[PDB]
Amino acid sequence: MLKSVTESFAGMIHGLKVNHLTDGIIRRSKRMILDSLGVGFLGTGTEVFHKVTQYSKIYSSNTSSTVWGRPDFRLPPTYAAFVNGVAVHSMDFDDTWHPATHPSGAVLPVLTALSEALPPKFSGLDLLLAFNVGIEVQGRLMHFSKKRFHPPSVVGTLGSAAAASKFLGLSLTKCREALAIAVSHAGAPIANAATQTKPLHIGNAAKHGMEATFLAMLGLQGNKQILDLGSGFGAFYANYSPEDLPSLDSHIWLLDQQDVAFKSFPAHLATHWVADAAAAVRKHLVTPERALFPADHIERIVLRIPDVQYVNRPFPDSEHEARHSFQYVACASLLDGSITVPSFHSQQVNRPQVRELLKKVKLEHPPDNPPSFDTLYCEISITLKDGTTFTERSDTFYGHWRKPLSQEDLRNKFRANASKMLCRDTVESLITVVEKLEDLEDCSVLTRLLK
Amino acid sequence: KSVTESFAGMIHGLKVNHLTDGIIRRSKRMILDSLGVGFLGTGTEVFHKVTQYSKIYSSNTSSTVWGRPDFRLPPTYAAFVNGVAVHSMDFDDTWHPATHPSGAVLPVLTALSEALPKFSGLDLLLAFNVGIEVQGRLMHFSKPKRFHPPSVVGTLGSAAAASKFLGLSLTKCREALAIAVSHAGAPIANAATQTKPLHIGNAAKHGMEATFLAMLGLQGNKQILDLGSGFGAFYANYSPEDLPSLDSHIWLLDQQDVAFKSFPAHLATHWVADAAAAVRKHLVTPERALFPADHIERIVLRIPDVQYVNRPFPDSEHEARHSFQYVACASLLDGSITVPSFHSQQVNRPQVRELLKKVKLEHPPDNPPSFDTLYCEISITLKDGTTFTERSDTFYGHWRKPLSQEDLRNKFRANASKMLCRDTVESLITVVEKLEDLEDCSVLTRLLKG
Repeated sequence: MLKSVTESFAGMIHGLKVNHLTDGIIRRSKRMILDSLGVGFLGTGTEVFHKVTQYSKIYSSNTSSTVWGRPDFRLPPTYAAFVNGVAVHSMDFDDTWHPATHPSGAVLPVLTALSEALPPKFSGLDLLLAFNVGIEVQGRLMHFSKKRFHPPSVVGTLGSAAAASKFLGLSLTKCREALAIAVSHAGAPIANAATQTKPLHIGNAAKHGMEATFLAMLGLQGNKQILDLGSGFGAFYANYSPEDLPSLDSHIWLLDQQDVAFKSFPAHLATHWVADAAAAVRKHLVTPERALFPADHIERIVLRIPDVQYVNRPFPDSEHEARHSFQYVACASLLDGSITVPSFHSQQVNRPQVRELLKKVKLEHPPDNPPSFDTLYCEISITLKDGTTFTERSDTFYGHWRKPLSQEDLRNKFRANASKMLCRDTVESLITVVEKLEDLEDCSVLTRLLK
Repeated sequence: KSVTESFAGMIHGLKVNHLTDGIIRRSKRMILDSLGVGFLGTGTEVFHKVTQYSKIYSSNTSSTVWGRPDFRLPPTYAAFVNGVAVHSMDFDDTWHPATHPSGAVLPVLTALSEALPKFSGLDLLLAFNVGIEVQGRLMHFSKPKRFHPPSVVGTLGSAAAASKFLGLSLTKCREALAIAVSHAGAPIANAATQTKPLHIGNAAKHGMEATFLAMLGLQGNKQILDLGSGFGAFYANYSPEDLPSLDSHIWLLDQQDVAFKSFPAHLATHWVADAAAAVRKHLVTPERALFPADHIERIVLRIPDVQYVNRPFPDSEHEARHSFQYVACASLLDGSITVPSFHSQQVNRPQVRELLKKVKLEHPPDNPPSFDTLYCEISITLKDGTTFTERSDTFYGHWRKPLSQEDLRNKFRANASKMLCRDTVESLITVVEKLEDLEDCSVLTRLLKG
């Protein structure tokens, strides 16, 4: 090895310049940014967001950065990134990568908060760089396994520090300390990822990553081998296998070889397969002449699906539980003919006709279906009361990186998510600003529109 | 299933009724000692760095910053920088199983009292002892360590402490613990660096943050403490256990006192310094008062293999703090080991470096790395062959030979020496020594600023 894994990361963060950007990234990185803002503004209406903003009200006295959807209220950059990151992840509506993590929410709120609170204009190319440095570090730390911690709390916290560290031009040595100090703020046990605290893992990753960067600039030191030791960053890994990063001339961003998956409805990405296969099998059982789902004719529905038992909730009674329910996403798809934001509202999840369809669903876990967003599939077999059986299988859903979302489709998702919180003018301007970020001379024109 | 609820039930159920004069006594010593090394901790470079950062929240003036009336912070970040001060010099409490429990609990409560009827010194004492009890119980759930214990249990100690002090619902005390879990757990590698004090500062802050969020209705996992995918993820072998009935409950602090340090360094070196002083008395006289370093052949220190304290040649103040070798020789040369002994200019003395080169370590098979059992033997062989041997199984300060009150007060008086005038110092001893009878915690918090 040329040097330690830890220094390899400090070198790449400090070294990567604007010229290192690849066209494919500026493209996919712009899709992620508008998506995360859209789901973020939609998240500003959730109870989780209302709770973290109320707490954050004790630091209001510092009015440096914007709080999305709350122009009556400003916060220091650390807690602006905290609550905005929470809103991004508040509904499980944000982007999803491979290996599995949600990397945009932990990075973007940091850079927008930094640009506002900071005084030397900053380029849109500068923002895209720091953002893609945050995305890159998360993906490469992700491959260090060869279960216990929620990856967003782990890789996101460092991804956050990396993004902030390049955005503010820290010395090579100081980007190293920012990574090390962030490691002490990282690692939330994954049991809490199954509760309404899950959004805070992303908000803390953004916040703590920034905090670590501030302390790095003030001279605080961490372990100079934090990424190389099992007693360091590897403590979060069942089995740790770190690897130094390639030279910059031989550097291929992981975002170039692996796009992100974008969600069409706010729920666990595993259910997007269930939704796709449900929409297909549904059109066998309804006609223009018999337009309501023939639930009475049904006897048994089975969802062939990997054993991600976090998503195995056959009788959800809350908005949060239905978001991670193989069963409900299918039943609501079969009955409503669609599955969108309002499908998860309490009023809809406890519909009597939904309850009765949930009684007929059993989960099958075929051995050829591993729990990986890059491999898994959903097969749905519906057996009528008379005996007839219908089966439909979905290997890919519209939104997955194999079948990525259109640009207009992703633009109309954003317009629907920003609908309640911003007027038409602001919505369309943000689209134009984001769609051509590289050409921007001053990040301020974007930050302005966020309020 | 039950373990998480039992914790929430005890936190919520423990009343002033259940406080025993044993823990009230041992608690007031921890409160004074930690206040002491906090005030002294305000002179550390690490404390200056966290304060410089925490000034972005300066706008909120709800809680005091020790040693700096210059500015005030919101309680979350007052407890943060004050906790950092308490562990900034490795001078604070040490319990068994090994952790530093006061630093994660005391800055929490003092900040809360300041930032918001009355709170009696006994309300504070109860909140404090709950925070300490919770830490000890979670420490007893393990059967290669990767996480620094203060950042794991200390964070929950802070949450439980603040949850009691603010009278949280039973269900909310549970959520405050569950939220705190997502804020806990620092890899132990950073415990060997300048960042370690922040583990205690974040334990205090995060525990308070988790308490504030639970108060607003936020919820975590209902069985975070029962699961290996929950709080167990920080343990190599997690074995949780329900907590006893409050009728059958015995405070862990009633059967296990804390060790109090006499000099700012890893507690393991206190055995070495104890033995180093007992052998020194053979090689110096009133007529020959200086240590005859040139007449020594080698210095054998029989000591548990705590490789973090194995630093034969420290060149810094932070490294000498965890050096079997330096503490030993500094005791042999100066005939003492105190706060100034670790200053950079003392560590890099030429004679210190020449004595260090005569030191060799031995790891006896009967010397396990446990503060409750380990010992230090020291054998000095002169150049003429004569060998002097002395052994320290317990040192003055250990829980087996605790510090007297007056010694603990004089340690406090010496630590607050620089930040407070003597009158405030003596006042602080008065108030704390009689905190049970205190009517309002404001009397205590005022004196913490000058």
